[PDB]
Amino acid sequence: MKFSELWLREWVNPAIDSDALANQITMAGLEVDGVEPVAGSFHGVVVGEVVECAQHPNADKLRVTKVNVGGDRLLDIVCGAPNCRQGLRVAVATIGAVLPGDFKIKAAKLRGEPSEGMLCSFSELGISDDHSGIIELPADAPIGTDIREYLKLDDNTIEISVTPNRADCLGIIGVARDVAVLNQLPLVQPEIVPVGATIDDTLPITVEAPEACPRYLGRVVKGINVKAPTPLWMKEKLRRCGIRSIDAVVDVTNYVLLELGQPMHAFDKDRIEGGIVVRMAKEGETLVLLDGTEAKLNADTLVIADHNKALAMGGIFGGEHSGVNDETQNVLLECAFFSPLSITGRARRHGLHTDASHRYERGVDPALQHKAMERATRLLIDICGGEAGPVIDITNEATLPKRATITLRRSKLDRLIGHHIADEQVTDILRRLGCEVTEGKDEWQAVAPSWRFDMEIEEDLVEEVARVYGYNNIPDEPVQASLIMGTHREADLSLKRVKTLLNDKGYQEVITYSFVDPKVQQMIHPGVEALLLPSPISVEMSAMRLSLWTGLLATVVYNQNRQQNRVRIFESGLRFVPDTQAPLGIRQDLMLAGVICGNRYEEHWNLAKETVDFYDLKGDLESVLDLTGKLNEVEFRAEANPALHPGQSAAIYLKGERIGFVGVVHPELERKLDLNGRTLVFELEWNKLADRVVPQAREISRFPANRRDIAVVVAENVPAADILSECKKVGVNQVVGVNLFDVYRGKGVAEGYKSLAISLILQDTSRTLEEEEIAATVAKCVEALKERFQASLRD
Amino acid sequence: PVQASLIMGTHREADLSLKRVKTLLNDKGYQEVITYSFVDPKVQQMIHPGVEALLLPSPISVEMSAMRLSLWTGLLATVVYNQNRQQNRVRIFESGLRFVPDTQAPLGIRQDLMLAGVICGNRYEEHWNLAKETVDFYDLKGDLESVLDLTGKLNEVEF
Amino acid sequence: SFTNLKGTLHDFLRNFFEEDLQIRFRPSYFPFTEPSAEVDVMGKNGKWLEVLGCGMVHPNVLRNVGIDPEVYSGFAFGMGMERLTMLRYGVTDLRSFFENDLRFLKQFK
Amino acid sequence: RLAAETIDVSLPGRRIENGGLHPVTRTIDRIESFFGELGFTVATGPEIEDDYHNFDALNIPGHHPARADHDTFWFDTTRLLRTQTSGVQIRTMKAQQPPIRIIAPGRVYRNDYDQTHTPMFHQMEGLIVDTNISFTNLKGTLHDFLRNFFEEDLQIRFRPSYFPFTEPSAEVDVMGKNGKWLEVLGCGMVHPNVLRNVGIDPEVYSGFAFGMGMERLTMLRYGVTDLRSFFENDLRFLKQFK
Amino acid sequence: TRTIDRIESFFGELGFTVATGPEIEDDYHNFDALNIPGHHPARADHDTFWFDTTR
Ligand SMILES: Nc1ncnc2c1ncn2[C@@H]1O[C@H](COP(=O)(O)O)[C@@H](O)[C@H]1O
Ligand SMILES: N[C@@H](Cc1ccccc1)C(=O)O
Ligand SMILES: N[C@@H](Cc1ccccc1)C(=O)O
Repeated sequence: MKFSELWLREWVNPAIDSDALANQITMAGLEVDGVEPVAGSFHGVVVGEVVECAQHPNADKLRVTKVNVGGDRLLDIVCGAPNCRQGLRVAVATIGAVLPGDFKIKAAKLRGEPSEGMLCSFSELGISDDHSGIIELPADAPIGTDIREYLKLDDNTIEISVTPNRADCLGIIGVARDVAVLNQLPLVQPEIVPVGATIDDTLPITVEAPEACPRYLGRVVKGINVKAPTPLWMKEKLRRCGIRSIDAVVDVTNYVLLELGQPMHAFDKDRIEGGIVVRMAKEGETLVLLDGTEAKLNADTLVIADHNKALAMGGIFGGEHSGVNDETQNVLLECAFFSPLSITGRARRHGLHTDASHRYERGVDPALQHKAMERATRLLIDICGGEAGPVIDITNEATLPKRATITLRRSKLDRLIGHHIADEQVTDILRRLGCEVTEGKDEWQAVAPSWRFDMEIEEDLVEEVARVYGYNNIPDEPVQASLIMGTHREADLSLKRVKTLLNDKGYQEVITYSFVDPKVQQMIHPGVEALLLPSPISVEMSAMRLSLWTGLLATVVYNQNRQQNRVRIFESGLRFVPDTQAPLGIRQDLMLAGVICGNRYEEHWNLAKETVDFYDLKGDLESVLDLTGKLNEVEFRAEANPALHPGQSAAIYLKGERIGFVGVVHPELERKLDLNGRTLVFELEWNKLADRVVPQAREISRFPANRRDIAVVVAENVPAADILSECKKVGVNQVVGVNLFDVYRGKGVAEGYKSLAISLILQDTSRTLEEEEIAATVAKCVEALKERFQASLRD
Repeated sequence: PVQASLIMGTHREADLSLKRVKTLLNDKGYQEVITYSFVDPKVQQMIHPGVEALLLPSPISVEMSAMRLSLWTGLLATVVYNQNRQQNRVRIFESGLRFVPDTQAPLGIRQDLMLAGVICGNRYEEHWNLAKETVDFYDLKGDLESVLDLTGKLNEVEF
Repeated sequence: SFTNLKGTLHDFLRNFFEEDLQIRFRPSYFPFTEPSAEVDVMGKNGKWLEVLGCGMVHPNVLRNVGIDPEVYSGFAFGMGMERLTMLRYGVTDLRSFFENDLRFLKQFK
Repeated sequence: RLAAETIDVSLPGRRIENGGLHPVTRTIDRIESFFGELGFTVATGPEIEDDYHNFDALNIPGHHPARADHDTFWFDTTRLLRTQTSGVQIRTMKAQQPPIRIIAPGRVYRNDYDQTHTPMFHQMEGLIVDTNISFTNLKGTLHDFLRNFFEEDLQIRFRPSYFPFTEPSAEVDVMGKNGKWLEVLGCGMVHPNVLRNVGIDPEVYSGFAFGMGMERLTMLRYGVTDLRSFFENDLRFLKQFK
Repeated sequence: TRTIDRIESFFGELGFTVATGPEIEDDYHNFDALNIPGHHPARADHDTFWFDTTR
């Protein structure tokens, strides 16, 4: 939580910087993440009494007034924040002081009325949010000293985050004690004197389920003035720990809270029936809470109840009934301990997170109740009226949390830290933390204090020795280990390598949310059932992706809007595709994805300003996939994939099996909110192409080779990949090179047909090839070409 | 195996990888060669007329008797090697050190690491869509810009 | 040991930034480690940012998975990549790593 | 339009052919990775060397058959052309006191040109020195390296050998159908002479060092018949190592 | 990504190998076995996306 330096220094005061303290607590493992003065800065503001508050008026809502400090000659000031009463001891800025929002106290009449010199209010002094206005001190102030000195204003609230373990740092005491332990110092505790009852024997209080509330303290305190005005010092410790001073009773329970870690709560005896029963709630039993609304309570939820209705959730919250109201006369003080595993779930189940829930869920000291009861009794009758009553202590020997004996080996310690902390300095650090320790040759016996909920095993005990000795001064040594290599495989291909190649073909790497607009990715994949995220940061980010195609087209439009489309992005990461045959319900496959669109190159003097088409992507991935992997085996069969143009779109193969898709997105989907101009897109199943051919040197041949062009006529319904891939098979030993160098159609080629000029290069390792031998082996191809397909003349 | 400390080595992000530049070079369709560091002076002298070199007494051969002043003599010997064979269009690069006689160097030579390349023949070789144009200076210029520290700087480059 | 952890980490921070402090070898809590700690850099734009957690492995965990706490120890860390990054190159709003503006990205060429 | 504007998706896309590295570069890379993860820092030396660093500091010294045995190219009494990347072994050790740990790829030069010899070629020195390092580690680390290198296809041996700057020395010879046995790397423990003249106390530190022929590693692995093909740079040849 | 590679680089040198996990994971692995388990601030505190009662 938040605490006030000077209240801690009250409990323990090191001789060290304000700044040094903060640094020192943060190395204790609870990170200070805020430090604020409590007020703005100023001088020349002083306590003084108004001895006479003349009328006025002659200006209506204003009182002219003789005020008095110490350095005499009575000071004449004007005021009109309308609670400007006769004898008030008050905070006043004198003729020359300077207030925050740096403005200058001068001397001028106000309405012809006396001149100078403003009486102050909390707001005008940097401690924010107004009461009525005009600060009203508790009488008997130093009738002339600085309000900075009187109101202990050279003080910081200091805000910390406290890790769920070590729940002993949520009152001021625990924190004080931890800081004390650091500076070797002792912890100065306020004198908390038991009150001694003075009224009735009172109140039937049965615990129905003790294991969830071992210890319950109750104390009836009869006839107390509810609208008593919480005295400034308590308004000011409470406010400097981030608590709006609400009330009177409610404030004291808050004060004890912040002071001791203990969560008190008060009731209205005259609304509680036949005693209190501290019990588990019947399943669905409703309870209207301190804020309008009821709650359906599941049968594992402890409630502070009465003899025929429920009053308040167990160490969580209240009742739009059973609390302190306008005619409350008498109260019962709850100060209990609760088993944290009987608090854990519940508050958030209903969406509550109160001070009490919070301390109670990670563990309030089960040796604290009595002491907190006595501070909260003395503090109520001092501030409000009323008198005492017997502390009704209904405890439970057994289910009362049981501290455990830890044994801690000099070895284990040395073997886990790797640095020797002298025997003599570990015993102390342990005892000073709170333990009862018996040193015992190579080991220690430690008994865990009652207030520490995170000391259970040996290792928990070494956190502590390290913690306090100082991480700062545990030395760095590098780990000593064997140098074994681990198993490499030349045949596998790094994605790093592909990312580079990809981005040397001009491609920005991108990272996309793995969950996306479900609405949006239906237009991409038509109602293909997507794994459903019930309760996400957003409706538009609630589907686990099945492509990156969604993440990517989302990412073009993003920049498209920033005026500038010409985007070439790729991404790696997984798709999540529902499968009842997966481990769990989703196929989690690594993927490669990208999209290109707009001008092949940007504005250039000597490069054509053509936009980008299919073969620009095909070449880009023909680069990757391949001559990096293996190639010559892969193939681009044409295929419909709902969300890309059928005529201009292909499935990528690789000996037999789909490894991916590439296409220009389908039209209406481009128009589907998605933006300007034709866009190309591809995805590859990574793991299938994460592996390349390790080479083996193959002879060379010092004979010259021979080129032989062929003009292959063929129906428009025949791939051109296939014709080629068909020549280097009828290939053998050997036509070494096949190459498509032209595609011609129209005049002098049968309509609906098309010619592919093809050039086969023939080479041999044994002999320099014979004029006839050549024509022969082309003829073998040309003939196999009209095996399949047809053949083969002109263009 | 050896028992040792696992200490880190002292990396610096601001330094560029040769291995990275070769990838950029391969991605642009240059093939790596390694040529012999001692070239023929009768030819080096042709490419570097006058500026002359750390000759080598009792060499392996007279063709291989001069330490290279640059990567070009070995580079152009490779493109003729292949062009004789009878594969025209060659585009290669090599990293290695050259050896210029400098009196104020350790021993008499200044071994500097260079990066060097030739391209020639057509731009995009023999293709059904692409323009069968022969390579030109702006191709190399561009290749060099991408090598050029568009992998570091770039931008204080001047030609 | 721990010294191992503190050591390994220094080294890695001494390398990941090229000596731009401040740092914090500071204590923490993770139910899978004990003792555990956190680093937290500052490099201005204001307050300290957590950038990794770490600990010697909690003996529960080890046994939980078939490793004897009485014979092996270990350490583990969990680094936050983007806040590492954010710090390193001086990005402000970290949220702008997944908005993916081309202008933002380009300077990271 | 969606029919009428179909295209043949098997036509070859546009791109320039990819460009692999040269096979020895490819070998160098693999090895540097192998050793990268054992924490061996990469270190260079000039390729023009002197009578101190090639030879005399490595405990040759002068009247040793070695000088002649490495068919040395000299420029005069003093300047020579590296014979081994064993120079950096001396050069490194003189700049830093141990707990060293380094490779050292470079191109050394000899005087032979044959099916398995060239007037140039490349080597990888490794050095490691610290109060700790032994023969078993030399064997341990090299076995382990060969395993990854070949992946275990090839028939190796690990014999005694002789190097004036180690002792014990060792060679590994690998057989690859020919041939047959090829000298692949050579190694040992750093001769105490060589530790002394370089400023490290032999009584405190020990070290192992090694030097493997890259083109030989490269031949065997991808079975290149002829080591001399590595520098003729036929594009046909190079391109099969893309 | 630069930062990951960079880290892998630093860490590869010390020996560390690179493993991975599935991203959609279960109770057992994200928490339970990691010593959490079910009733421990962690769960809700970690600000967690659940698919159902263990996925
Ligand atoms: N061309 C070469 N390639 C690799 N190593 C060579 C070459 N020429 C000589 N050597 C060296 O020859 C030494 C012993 O091998 P050998 O020629 O089989 O007696 C090793 O140091 C090799 O590095
Ligand atoms: N998820 C942990 C990462 C961690 C791993 C190992 C030890 C400590 C922390 C975190 O939030 O920081
Ligand atoms: N060929 C290397 C062999 C070697 C290097 C380093 C150590 C041991 C042996 C040399 O003669 O230098």
